[PDB]
Amino acid sequence: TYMKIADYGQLGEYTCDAKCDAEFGEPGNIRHLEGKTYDYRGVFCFNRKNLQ
Amino acid sequence: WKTAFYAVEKRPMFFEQYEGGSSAWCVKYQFGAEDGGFVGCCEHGRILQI
Repeated sequence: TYMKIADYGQLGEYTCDAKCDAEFGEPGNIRHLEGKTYDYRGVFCFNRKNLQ
Repeated sequence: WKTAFYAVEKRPMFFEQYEGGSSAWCVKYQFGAEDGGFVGCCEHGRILQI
């Protein structure tokens, strides 16, 4: 699994220079998603004399 | 006066930044002091009137 951070939010706002506080901003998502892995296999035979 | 009226002092004036209510753009200061007074024996004084 791995992280996928979606989009940083909009944090700052350029407020007026009088208020003693900020103003809330939008959040960001991270989307911890996963993914699997496959396998590959097969066989093959032989005689023993017919290979010597 | 040194024995007719007593003055009581407990904690002198003090100033301190009031952390809480103060943000990164506005400070809130808080000051205070604690004292009192009473009369001693009031047969030591006198008052003049009209």
